[PDB]
Amino acid sequence: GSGTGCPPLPDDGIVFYEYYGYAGDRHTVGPVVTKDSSGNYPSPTHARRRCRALSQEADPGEFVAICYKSGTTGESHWEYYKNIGKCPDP
Repeated sequence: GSGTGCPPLPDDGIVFYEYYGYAGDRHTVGPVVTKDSSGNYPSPTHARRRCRALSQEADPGEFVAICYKSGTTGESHWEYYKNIGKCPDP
């Protein structure tokens, strides 16, 4: 890849992320995007995180980071939000 940009968001065994098409409205499930880190596709994408230790139905999916393609550099990156919460380890 060597393009970084907006990666598919890897699985780390604690959480996972999903890619949604942000369309002028939050929390809205848009069309799913394709390609991986060896693709580097920039999208104003919303990631939903769930804790593997927690059941999918327990979490209503909360967004912890957003992606945005930069008009100046042309690259895309994930933005970490402040005041984030924590889920139980076990």
